[PDB]
Amino acid sequence: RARVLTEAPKVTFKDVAGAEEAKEELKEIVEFLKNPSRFHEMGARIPKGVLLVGPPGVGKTHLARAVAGEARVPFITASGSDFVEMFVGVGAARVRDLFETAKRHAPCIVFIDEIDAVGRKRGSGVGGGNDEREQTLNQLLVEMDGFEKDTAIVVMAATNRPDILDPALLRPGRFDRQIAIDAPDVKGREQILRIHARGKPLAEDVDLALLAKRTPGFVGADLENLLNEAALLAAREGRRKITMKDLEEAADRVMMLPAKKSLVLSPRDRRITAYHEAGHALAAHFLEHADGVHKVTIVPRGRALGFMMPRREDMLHWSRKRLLDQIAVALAGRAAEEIVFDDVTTGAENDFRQATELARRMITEWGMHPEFGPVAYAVREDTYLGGYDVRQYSEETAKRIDEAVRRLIEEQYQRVKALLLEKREVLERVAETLLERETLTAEEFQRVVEGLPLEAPE
Amino acid sequence: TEAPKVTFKDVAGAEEAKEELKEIVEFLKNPSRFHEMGARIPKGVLLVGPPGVGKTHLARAVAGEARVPFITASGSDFVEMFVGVGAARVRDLFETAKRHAPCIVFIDEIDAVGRKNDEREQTLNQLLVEMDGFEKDTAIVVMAATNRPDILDPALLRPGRFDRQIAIDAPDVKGREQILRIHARGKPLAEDVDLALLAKRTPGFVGADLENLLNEAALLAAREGRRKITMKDLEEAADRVMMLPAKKSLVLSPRDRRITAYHEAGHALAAHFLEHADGVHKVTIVPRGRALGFMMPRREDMLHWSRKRLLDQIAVALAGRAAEEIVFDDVTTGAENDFRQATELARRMITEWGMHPEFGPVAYAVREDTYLGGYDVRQYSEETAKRIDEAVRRLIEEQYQRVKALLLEKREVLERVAETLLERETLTAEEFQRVVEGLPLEAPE
Amino acid sequence: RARVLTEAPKVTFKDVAGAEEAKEELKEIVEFLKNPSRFHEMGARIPKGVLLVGPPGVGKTHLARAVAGEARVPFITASGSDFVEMFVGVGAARVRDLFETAKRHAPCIVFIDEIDAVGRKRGSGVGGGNDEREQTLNQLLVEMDGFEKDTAIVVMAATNRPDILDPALLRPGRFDRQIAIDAPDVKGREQILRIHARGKPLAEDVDLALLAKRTPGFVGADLENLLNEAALLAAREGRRKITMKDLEEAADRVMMLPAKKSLVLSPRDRRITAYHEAGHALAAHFLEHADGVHKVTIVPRGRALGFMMPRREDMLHWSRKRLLDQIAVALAGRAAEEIVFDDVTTGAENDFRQATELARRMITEWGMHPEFGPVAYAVREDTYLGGYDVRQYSEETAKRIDEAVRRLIEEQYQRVKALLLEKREVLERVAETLLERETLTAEEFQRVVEGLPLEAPE
Amino acid sequence: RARVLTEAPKVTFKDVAGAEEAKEELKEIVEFLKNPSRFHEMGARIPKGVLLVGPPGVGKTHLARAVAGEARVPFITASGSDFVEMFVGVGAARVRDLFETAKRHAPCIVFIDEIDAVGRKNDEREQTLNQLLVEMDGFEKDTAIVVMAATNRPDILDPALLRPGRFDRQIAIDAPDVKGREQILRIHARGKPLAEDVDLALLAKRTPGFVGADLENLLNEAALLAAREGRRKITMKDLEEAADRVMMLPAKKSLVLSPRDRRITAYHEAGHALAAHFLEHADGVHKVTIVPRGRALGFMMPRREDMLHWSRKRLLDQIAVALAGRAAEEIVFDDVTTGAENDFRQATELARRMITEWGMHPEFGPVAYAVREDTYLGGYDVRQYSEETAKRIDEAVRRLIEEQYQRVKALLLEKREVLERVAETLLERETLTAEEFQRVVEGLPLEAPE
Ligand SMILES: Nc1ncnc2c1ncn2[C@@H]1O[C@H](COP(=O)(O)OP(=O)(O)O)[C@@H](O)[C@H]1O
Ligand SMILES: Nc1ncnc2c1ncn2[C@@H]1O[C@H](COP(=O)(O)OP(=O)(O)O)[C@@H](O)[C@H]1O
Ligand SMILES: Nc1ncnc2c1ncn2[C@@H]1O[C@H](COP(=O)(O)OP(=O)(O)O)[C@@H](O)[C@H]1O
Ligand SMILES: Nc1ncnc2c1ncn2[C@@H]1O[C@H](COP(=O)(O)OP(=O)(O)O)[C@@H](O)[C@H]1O
Repeated sequence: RARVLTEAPKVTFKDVAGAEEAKEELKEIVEFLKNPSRFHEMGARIPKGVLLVGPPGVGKTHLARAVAGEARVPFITASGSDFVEMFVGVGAARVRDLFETAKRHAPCIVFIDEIDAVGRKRGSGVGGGNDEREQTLNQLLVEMDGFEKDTAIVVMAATNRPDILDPALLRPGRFDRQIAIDAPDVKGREQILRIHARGKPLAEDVDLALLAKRTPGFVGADLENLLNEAALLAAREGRRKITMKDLEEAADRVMMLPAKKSLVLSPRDRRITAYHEAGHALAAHFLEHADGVHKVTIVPRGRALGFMMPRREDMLHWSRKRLLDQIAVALAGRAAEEIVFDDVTTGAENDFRQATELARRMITEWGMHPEFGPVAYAVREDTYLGGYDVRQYSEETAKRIDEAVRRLIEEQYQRVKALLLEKREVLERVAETLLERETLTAEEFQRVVEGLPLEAPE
Repeated sequence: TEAPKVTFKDVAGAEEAKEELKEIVEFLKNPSRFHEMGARIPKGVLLVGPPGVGKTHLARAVAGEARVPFITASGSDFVEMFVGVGAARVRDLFETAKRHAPCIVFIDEIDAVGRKNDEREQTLNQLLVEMDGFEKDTAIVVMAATNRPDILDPALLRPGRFDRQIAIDAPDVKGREQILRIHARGKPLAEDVDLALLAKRTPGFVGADLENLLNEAALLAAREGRRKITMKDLEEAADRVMMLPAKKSLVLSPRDRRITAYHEAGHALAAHFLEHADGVHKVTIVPRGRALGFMMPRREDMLHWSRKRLLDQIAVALAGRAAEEIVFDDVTTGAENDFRQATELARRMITEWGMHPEFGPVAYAVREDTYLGGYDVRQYSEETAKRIDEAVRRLIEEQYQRVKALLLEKREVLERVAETLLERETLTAEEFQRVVEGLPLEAPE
Repeated sequence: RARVLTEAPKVTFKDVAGAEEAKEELKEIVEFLKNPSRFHEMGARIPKGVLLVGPPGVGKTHLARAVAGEARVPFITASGSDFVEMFVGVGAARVRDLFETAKRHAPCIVFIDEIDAVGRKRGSGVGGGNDEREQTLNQLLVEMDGFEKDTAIVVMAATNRPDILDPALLRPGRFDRQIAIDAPDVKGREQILRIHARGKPLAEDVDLALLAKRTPGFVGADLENLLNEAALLAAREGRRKITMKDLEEAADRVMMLPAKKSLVLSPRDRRITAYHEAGHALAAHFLEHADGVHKVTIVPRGRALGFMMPRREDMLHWSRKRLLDQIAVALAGRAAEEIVFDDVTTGAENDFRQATELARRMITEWGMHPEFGPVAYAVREDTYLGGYDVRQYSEETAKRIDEAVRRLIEEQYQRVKALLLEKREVLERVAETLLERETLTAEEFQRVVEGLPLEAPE
Repeated sequence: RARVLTEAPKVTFKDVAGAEEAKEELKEIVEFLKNPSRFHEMGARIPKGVLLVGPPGVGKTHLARAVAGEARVPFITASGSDFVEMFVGVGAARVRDLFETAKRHAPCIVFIDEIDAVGRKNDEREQTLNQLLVEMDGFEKDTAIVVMAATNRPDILDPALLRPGRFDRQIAIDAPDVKGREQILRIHARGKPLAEDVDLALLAKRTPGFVGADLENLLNEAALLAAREGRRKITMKDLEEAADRVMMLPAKKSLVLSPRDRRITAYHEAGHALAAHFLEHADGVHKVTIVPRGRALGFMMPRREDMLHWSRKRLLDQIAVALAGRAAEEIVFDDVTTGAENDFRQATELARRMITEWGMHPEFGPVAYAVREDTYLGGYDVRQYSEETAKRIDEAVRRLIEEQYQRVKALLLEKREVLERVAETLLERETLTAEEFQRVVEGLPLEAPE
């Protein structure tokens, strides 16, 4: 059993705001539900599964539903959690019979939420994390490969950390689709703030616009529970209409609730994350011999891994030189704040990991000619049921690797300190602009860097 | 049932497999010349290669040089139906084939058939027992073809069942010519290229993904109003059916390729020298194909070699880096295997074989073997493991400096082999032999 | 489900060539299928299972079938591989229902091939090699112990490495039979070359004899695909009859196909193996104080373990002295080539392992009074479901054990160098003879050693 | 409902050779089988379910039968093999009916052979097992009934079948022996004549490991070796050949030892005997054997279920009582040693224990570097110290054991003349019995005994 939406769902792409970089890219999954009789017999093939990735409450389930109602298709939902909570066995059963439930509705959309809770295996938690994930997952993995021609289905997956998933789900036949959603956009914020002000009236003066800029960082489900709260301000005393001075307080109420010990995205938390994101920007960008790419924004959650992972599962000769600057742009994030900032450091880590991983690879798995040779002290596997890293050198050669990666990262970090330092004027320039406007497209960047404005025709 | 067109004169390149196939051809031609004349023939040939290489086209193409009922069954349909009925499609289809002796019985999407609750099993067990029902006084060659035999039911590979395959290596320039020139009959061409410089301006391109290019080239001309395709109509036939596969099928840069081409020469040369030297020969560059091949003899590697060779054999591996280290703009690039396979020798050679370092006759490791699995259990004190480790840097460094030398001291044959390779996207044994031996090769065969 | 041979199999002991050291020793298994009504009620018992051991395509399945048709019994076949390929569970099911399939045919022969794929457990591959082997095997192990009196069955097993099997299969009640097959014999080669020349004629002059000697090393399935290929030489052009000049080429075609990068048993590969096999021979054989046994041949695959394993699973007080020469005859193999040969070494290992295993035993498990005392640094178990070695000393005592077995084997190897060296004339003598005639019975040996001929009469 | 052996069932305890140990223990069933009226009212209780421990063909069934012959009673029989070969419920029925049968024949003995086929641990063996159980669980106070059984491997016998009230007693029957080989051949002497120099004296010896059954079989065949040649009189050269013919057929599946092999174990098992025997400042026990198969089982029973709270001092003799094993041989034997591992292993686990787990005050002292994983099914000890402390422990154990081993080398050497006497007598008579040993030690011959 699961959550069935029969008769006909509401919620469609008209009830979904912004999400362009997703909507149009999903329109082909939709038309398969509409007419699978013009896909099976033509010659092409359809995903059968699509994982969309993003923060908590970005529009994910929202778009998942939206695809069902648009394609006028039954909506099947089940949060991953429910499949592992049980003993060793019933994990497998619940999946098969969810898919003998979804099979009966041809077509339909199945939608597992936090599939996060079924994908991963390595050798870490030996005891009670092995056989319950070994089994349960390798059922969906087999039921999905059960979708041949004349069975129209779309298994949609939600997840807040995409990288923590077993490399077999993104592999052929199974979940072979990549759309993440950076939804808290400017114009998006408006549209979301508009769409969720249909019920309840407002005798306003701000036009929700001056609320968008006063809630720059903010997700839609964040947004909704902002307004819905704003109204209950009135219904708490019985007031006709709610002002925009009743709306600021509605953002000063949700600013201190996400957790248990109350926390926020303060004028110094943006101001940090900004210098930090300018660092990377201002790093990967050079002239004569430097190496990297470009497109700058604030608030992604996932995406900032791109400078390795979604590329090692896409094979090609990278380069010692390339990687080092890669490792440089890695530490840029830190560097930045080390410099500008209050000479204390914010725990903003992943970067270091990416750098460090990139650099034990440096030494061991690749042959990059340290003091360690072109010898192969490791063996990242990439198998059909298995396929993840383990490896043998020997305690000593381990210190040997350790010391080495300290040396490598330290020294490379110092690099990106200088270059940030040396370019210090531009940091303020970028970060400041960044703070102020959230997003710069890279040619826009190209300008702000060469001390020049570029205003929006707004 | 009637005469099925397309012979071996109408299938480009792929000569290797054509030669191996005359075995089915003569037998398909005169089975009476076999049964009584005490012999036996394959029965079940599978094809190994990507989608759109020569595959079905070739199994069909037997029947065209064989003159025979080329029966067909799409494997996808075998599983889409119902219980028993999917297995029925088989039981009936094979009764059908018996009456048409001699013949060929082709199965496409054999993947959909041969994997390892009920669906795929139904058709599988049926397909099996019917193959297990082919007699001496019975003539019948079953064909099939798939991209990934890695995921094919091993039972479907048993002797008596599918106990033979030929690989068809995908593109090649001389094979891209051939193939475009074969699809030249249809409509006119006045362009400077003669599909010569097209076959090149297209890099990795299977045959199918060329027919598709030419089919579209016409619809690029006639939609503009042209009974005559050009270059700027055929080149565009590429970049249009090149930026849609690119999202799921790989492409390489004029640096990427120019690497692999030096890189793979290093190797070739490496295994080639004179006096006090030990190796082999025949070279390629193929985007997807080179991922499968190193893995087959990464599992099923085995003869009882000699210490000396391992030491060339190790350096034939490291020549891969080497080359690039020499020729290339003093950078190196993620190309791991060569090391890994070179280290497992050494690591083996110390530890497991008796090769008389500082380690000598002892057995510091044993090999866990047989079919399904094969990886080696270790057994030494931590110290002896430092020992082994250092060891393996030594043995390999030494070797790598070796092949750096052998390349350097030939670094002019390198940037020739590489260069002709880079140019002609494959040397063939003797071809190489010639390129090495300071001699040009004109417009061949 | 499996491979059933109903109605009546063909292939019998008349269709099996040579294999004497097996045929007569199997004749008692056969007569049980013939008349189980004269075995259940008499007083004796029958194997219920027999594992025969040898190379790839030696006559194994060939003899397995041969036993069935001879005993006029249904033939059940299933290759081990099929039982592990599946998930955790269905491994067990497939065995039980194979044996509820074979139970229905009383009597009958079940024949698992490469049972190699169901027998072994230690603690090496922690992850995905444990519970699929724990279960699946301990089903056949239980179904076989299900064969009481009034259920006639013979579970025949094929395997190319016998030593890699769980010590429980060769244990009581289960597979309690030992016949390996060194089949590529001289007279055997003939008979096999004869038997497989029934179809297709030959206008010969060599009499297949001068082909036997021109294909000394060669197995029967090797042989068969030699002739079957020879004929298709003709059928490729349409030739009546095939010469023996069409037969040499038929061995020059199969000489370069066993693998992917083409390899052979060259005039120097025999010539190596020969000196190698003469080493062991010329080792274990002495006078005054030396220790060992005798019977010399070329091409066994398995057998050359005898100087320990099939004896530690048969309990008795061996001796420090005895073992050292045992360890000596061990390295004889290397030694040999070290000397005669091109002063390069062929990777022919097992010997070393045998030696090394014998000598960590030396130190640890037994009490042989090194610098390590009569202390017990090890505990080879021999249990009823488990039963395999592991043990505890401590890292240091470990380097301690290591250095020791280096000293021990090195020094013992040196010994066997000298003794070979010192007997150098005899090596050439034996090996040369060996090369030339494949097999010397040990009294024949006794002669060739004391510089005397002994030619063959028939 | 299987074999109902009614009437007076022949063969008493006068017709069962050797095995005196068990006969004595069995009079307990005999007197009760003889006069149960003398028990029920006279407030007592008796075993109920005796199982026999020994190989196939020792004295087993023969003895359970032999109770009925000295007990004078209905010796009912049921073959366990047949309990499982039948059908569903029907196999369990055979039990339910057979036990109703036994009740009417009070007093009696109810024997189960092939009890293995019954008591192991989907449906087959369970059927008969649960039935066999509840029927034993239905034997009352005013009810007299002694169930017999006998198997070779109690190791693989369902522990539920060993519960109190069910099968809560067993006697072992040790297989051959020389004085038991005499006894047995002399018992099978009545049949046909003998004029040979041996009087089954020097046969009982010329045959080494030979169960009783594998002797009757020798003598049965000896006659058919004579009369087939035409002889109403068997000889030595007709009885010796009764051996080597029914000796080279079992040899393919049953073990044998060499005039060196045995002469080892005999010194070897002296080494031990002496070892645990001294005077002043010394701590041990006594009673010796040599039996080919039997000595594999016995070291294992107290390798699992070892437990009293000993004293530090003894362990140290107790360790050297173990090492003396090597010792002896090291001394007497042609300066070679032989794979005879256990002694060390068991000597090391003490030491290893003694350091580490017990409090014995090395350099290691009252700390608990290790704990013992216990209870029934399992028992092996978890370790817990830094690598260093493990070198520590290792060295330690070389030290403690070396020292000891040098000890018992001494004790043996400085007695090395009692050795090659106890060994020698053992080697000769294949078992000393407590006092016998005591006497051999104490410079005194022993003539043609009892
Ligand atoms: N794009 C948006 N426009 C309107 N509502 C939104 C939007 N994004 C999120 N929501 C609100 O959030 C709720 C669910 O949030 P969602 O993003 O689907 O959770 P999650 O990201 O964990 O899957 C919806 O019911 C909807 O009201
Ligand atoms: N060797 C070739 N010469 C000419 N055309 C080819 C060749 N190989 C493939 N093709 C084209 O590709 C089409 C299908 O390719 P094929 O390999 O037979 O199918 P698939 O690989 O998908 O099983 C053929 O119809 C043919 O037009
Ligand atoms: N003794 C031989 N005589 C005749 N044919 C043989 C002989 N040995 C092997 N063969 C051939 O080999 C085939 C099977 O080889 P086999 O040895 O049974 O494989 P494996 O050793 O892996 O079990 C048979 O079909 C038979 O034709
Ligand atoms: N103590 C003995 N004295 C005389 N005969 C014996 C003795 N022990 C065993 N036997 C012979 O062995 C036969 C069966 O041996 P027994 O031990 O009772 O059966 P099992 O051991 O197989 O259960 C008896 O019939 C008897 O002839």
